[PDB]
Parts: sequence; structure tokens; C-alpha cells
Amino acid sequence: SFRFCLECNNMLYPKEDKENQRLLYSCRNCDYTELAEDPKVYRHELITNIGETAGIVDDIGQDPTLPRSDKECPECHSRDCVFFQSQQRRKDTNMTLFYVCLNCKKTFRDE
Amino acid sequence: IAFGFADRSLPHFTKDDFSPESKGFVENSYLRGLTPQEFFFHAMAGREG
Amino acid sequence: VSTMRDLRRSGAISPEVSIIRDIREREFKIFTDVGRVYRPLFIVEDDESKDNKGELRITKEHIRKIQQGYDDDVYGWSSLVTSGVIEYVDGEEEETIMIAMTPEDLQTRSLNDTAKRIKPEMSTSSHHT
Amino acid sequence: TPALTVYLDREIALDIEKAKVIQSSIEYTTLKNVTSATEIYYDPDPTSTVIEEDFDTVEAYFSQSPWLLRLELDRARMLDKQLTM
Amino acid sequence: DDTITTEDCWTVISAFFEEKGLVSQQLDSFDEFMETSIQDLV
Amino acid sequence: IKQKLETQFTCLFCNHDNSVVCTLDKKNSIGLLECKKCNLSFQAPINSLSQPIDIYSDWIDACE
Amino acid sequence: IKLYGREDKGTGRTIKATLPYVKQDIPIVIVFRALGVVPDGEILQHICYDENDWQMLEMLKPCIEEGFVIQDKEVALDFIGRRGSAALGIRREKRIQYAKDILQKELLPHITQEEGFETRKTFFLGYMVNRLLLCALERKDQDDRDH
Amino acid sequence: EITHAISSAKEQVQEIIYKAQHNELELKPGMTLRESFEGEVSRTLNDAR
Ligand SMILES: [Zn+2]
Ligand SMILES: [Zn+2]
Ligand SMILES: [Zn+2]
Repeated sequence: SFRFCLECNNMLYPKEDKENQRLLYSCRNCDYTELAEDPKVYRHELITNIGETAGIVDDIGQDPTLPRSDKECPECHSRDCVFFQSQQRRKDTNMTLFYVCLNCKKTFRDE
Repeated sequence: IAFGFADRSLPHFTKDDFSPESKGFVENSYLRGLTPQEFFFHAMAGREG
Repeated sequence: VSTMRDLRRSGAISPEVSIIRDIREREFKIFTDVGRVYRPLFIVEDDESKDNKGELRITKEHIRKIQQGYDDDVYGWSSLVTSGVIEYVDGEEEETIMIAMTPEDLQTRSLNDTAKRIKPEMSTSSHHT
Repeated sequence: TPALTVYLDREIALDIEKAKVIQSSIEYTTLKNVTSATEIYYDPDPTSTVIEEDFDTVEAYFSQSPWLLRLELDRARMLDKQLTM
Repeated sequence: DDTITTEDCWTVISAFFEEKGLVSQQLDSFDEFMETSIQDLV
Repeated sequence: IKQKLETQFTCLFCNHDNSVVCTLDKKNSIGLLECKKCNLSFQAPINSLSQPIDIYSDWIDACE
Repeated sequence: IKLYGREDKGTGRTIKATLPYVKQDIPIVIVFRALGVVPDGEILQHICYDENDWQMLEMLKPCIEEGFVIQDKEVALDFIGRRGSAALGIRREKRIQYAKDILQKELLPHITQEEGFETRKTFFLGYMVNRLLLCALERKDQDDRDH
Repeated sequence: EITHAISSAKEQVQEIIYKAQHNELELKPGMTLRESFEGEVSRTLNDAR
């Protein structure tokens, strides 16, 4: 989540306030500035797992092309779900399956 | 046989099916006769030759 | 999509129109383009609101009227298309449907004839729709 | 498909443990290969840290720019490749 | 009702070729060109 | 490094064509048009994306 | 719409587009501004529909900064008019009005060609960039040309 | 006999799918999981025929 400016709306850039010795978020088209809630400024994940759980929707159970399983839902204990392996398109992606209960829509595995 | 169709080899199978019949194993002999699914897969391999 | 689908199956929308719901990508695409290659299929009843479910919509009564040429108060191929028993699908819509290979595969069965061919087991999904 | 065929000296070639030692010395390992994540903090006090996670680590250890570069190594790949901090 | 047999499937297919034949994609395409497409191009 | 480029633009004053030279100094964001004939000089600011057609356009508007 | 930058090579990994009858590729942000939506915060609101994911935002970071100095509609349209390099001496008073035709017509003409409907092209442009990054983020396979 | 050997080969392919999806499959040197998975299934089916 990146933050811009509520007036100018330009993407605010992080800049240090040397005199008070605190981190600010400054604009570049006007004089607006505000205090930083997070010392972290940037993160780079080399060994990443983001996106695998990204593809979750409410109508996946209406797709008749998906295979159906008997797995017990932890929430409602229904005997009717669709399942699918990971939608992550990496070459090293695992083949472990995700099951989606058609009632509460929770995602679990067989581990 | 590759997943030409989104996550399946033919529209007569469900998605994410890696079983023998799904990815081109022709169980029958030429004497017995091939099923329609097997037939197309055999024609794909034959075309490549 | 159910409403739109029913308009094509009655004739209100031209039968060659494609109605494609891609659920995963959250996209709904409709094509009235010229030049799409399509083929006809039997419609199977999929709505769990009737005893009809799991069977072919087409019955011997339609087959009876086809051989006569007239209804019992011209009746040919296109009469079937605008009465909801056959529809056209193109390559894009074909991606989202589940097709049985023969009418006999719509219902589970009760062999060991060493001459005849083996039918596939189909045991990866417990119940097909 | 460029490929080398690397025969080993006889005394080493009949002892699988010594051959594994040769294996790890030849194989190229970069820092990128073992790094799981990198981070950039604003840590203005050089003797402390806003990060509660590295509190007990840096406080006991200690007993310039305010920007901090914090990189995390993956334990599994570091253990397999036999590399120490 | 009853089940659709193999012979019944060929009755349906017979109705298709009775109405459309084998070259209707050639003829209908050209017919649409004379009726409408020429006019629109003008 | 500076870029010294010849162009096929017509000088707005002496009217000699193919005699305007453009010197683009990106280190200081300063572009320079020069004639080779009457040698009139015109300076204008340039970015990193600019090309001889960008400052020659600014020269047409600076006259009118 | 081409995504430059190779794996750990190409430095700034920005995105430029190609327009009919214009010489060299123009960065995406510039054409967004040139259509009447200059506000950055609005630009990102047209492309990415998930503010939560950093990755679908870190890759658009260099595109903002390489098109930051173009801060309004008029200087945006002007730059496009200079890219074409047709009839040297078009001027700003009119070189804008020539580029407004290259944006209204030709560029995505299947959506519409009447005036005062630039909201559809801006929304569509954001969709394209979204699809481009999904493939670059390995969240979707590249399309199969033989489908 | 012929039908049995093909039936038992389809079962072993099921076991391989189970193992690979429950993280119980041995990784072959130089190969990712999906390569190793695809490799083992191919070897089984050609030996079955
Ligand atoms: Zn501002
Ligand atoms: Zn549930
Ligand atoms: Zn001059």
C-alpha cells in the first residue's frame, strides 16, 4: 500500500527531517508533508510465495468444469467442494491442491 | 499431450486431471479399436511425425 | 448469464451469438463477430430444479415431429435450435463447458469380453456435471 | 548444452564423502542464491532499533547514515550448501 | 419418455443436411454480401 | 556526453535549409540551436527525452 | 505496449507504448495525461485494482518518475505532436490539434470515434497495462497464439 | 493378463500423483518437482506397454 497526497494527490516520497530526526513522507508538486507510521520503506522478496492464494472468488463453485471432492470443511462441514492446484505459473510451483468449500469459501490443503 | 485448453487436454475432461487417459495414454489396441478421445490424441502424435 | 443464455435458447438473440463466462479471470465476454467457427451440441439439463436433470433435453417427441415435418398444433433443423434442445458453441465458449462423449456416459452403469475395447475408468473426479 | 566431464583423482573417486566436498567447492553460489528477502528501514539511532524482532539480537551484540539495509538469509538453502554466517 | 438411440442421432443429423447441405457457409456468406455489404460500402 | 547533431530544419531568420545544428547538453538540461549560415543562436531547456525536433519546436513558439 | 528491461538488466523497468504514425515509443504515463487524466493517484486507480499488492505497484514505480516532469495536458499533447516529425514547423498552437486527431481517431478506433468520450479509452488503456503486468508477474501464462 | 498389467500401471500412476501432491515424492537430480513427476509417469507407462 503506497500513499499519495490528499490534496495535490501526487505520489508522496519518503524524505528525512534532519532537524527533528524523524522520517517524513513528502510530496513533489506542493508543500504537503506528513509523519511516517512505518520505518520500513521498501521490501524485495527473492523467495516469494505471493499470488498463490491471490485467485479466490465467490462463483468458483458455479464452474461445472472443476472437479469435486469429499473433503470435510472445517467451518460448516459440507460434503461438496471444488478443488484446483495452484494458479501460480512458475516452473517450480508445487502440485499440491487447494480445496474451496462452496459455503464459507475457505482454502485448505492435503498436508 | 499439453493442456491446449485451459488446464485440460479436451473439453470432455475436468480441469487439473493428470491421469493416464487425460494426457494421451491409448489403452486399446488397434484391433479393439480406439475410443474418440484416444483417436484425436493419436492423430496429434501422428501429425507431428 | 442464465438469463442471457435462455434468450439464445429461445431465439430472442441470434443463435450464432457467443456467451462466454470466464469465472476465474472475472470476465464476461460476448461475441457477435463475423467469421467465428462453431459447431452444434445437444443441451443437457443442468438445473437442479426438475426431475429432467442429468438427461438429454431432446426426446422422441421432437424426433417424431422431425420425421413428420409438422407440429401437432416447416419443422426442420432450425426448429430445434429455437426450441432450446440444440445450441451452437464456438471455440471460446467450448472452454467453459463439460461434454459427455456419448449419451450412454450421462448415466453410471451396473463385461469382460476379451475382444472388445476397454472404456476409460474416469476415476479422478467423484461426480461429473 | 555446454557441459564439463570432471574426473576425480582415484583416492577421492572411491570415497563418496570426499567427492561431496569437491562438489561444494566447484559449484557457484552467489549471495542472491541464498537471500530470501531484503529490507530498507529508517533506523535513526545507531545504537538502537525500532524493530522489536531484532531487539534482543542487536542490544546484546553491541555490548553513519540513518538508512538501514536489512537482508534475510534462507535457513534451508544455507544449511544444504553448508555455509556459515 | 425414453433414451436417444444411435439411429435417433442420425435422424437429427439427417435434418441438418436436409436444410443446410454442405456448402451453406459459402452461399450464405455471398448472399449477405449482395444484399447488404455492397450497400454499406457505398 | 554532449550530442552535436545536424538537422534538416530551416532557420527562422536567414531561411537557409539544412543549416541548423542542435547541441543537446543533458548533464545540465540545456539545448542549443545554431545556424551554420547566419549563425543565430537560441537556447532552451531540454529534458532527457528531447530530440532536435523538441527544441526546434520551442524556437518556433519563441518567435511567434 | 512493450515492457522494457531484462532480468536484472535495463535499470529503470519502465513501460512505453507504440502509437500509429508516431516515430519512437512514448511512456505510458504521458499518454494517460494526454487524454485528460493527469492525476497520478487517478492513473493508478485506473490500472491496478488491488492497492494491497506491492509488486503490482513496484513495477509501475519507474514509469511514474520517468514521466513526472510532464505535469499537465498541454505539454503532454505537444510532445506526442513532436514525435511524429511530419511537416517540421507544426507549432504548439496547432501541433496539439494535430496530435488530438491521432489520439481521438486511429488509437483504439474500435471503442468510439466521436468526441467527448475519452473516458472509455482511458479506462481501456488501464486494462491493457494490468494484463501486461499479470504476465510479467508470472500470475498468468502468455497467450497461446494457436487457440 | 494384458488387462491386469495395464490396470495395475494405472494404479501406480495414481500413487505417484498422490505422493507428488502430498510432498512425499523423491526429487530427481537436476529436475524440478514437475519435471520429476512427468519423468516418473512416462517411465512407468512405457514399461507397462
Ligand atoms: Zn501535492
Ligand atoms: Zn463452508
Ligand atoms: Zn540562421
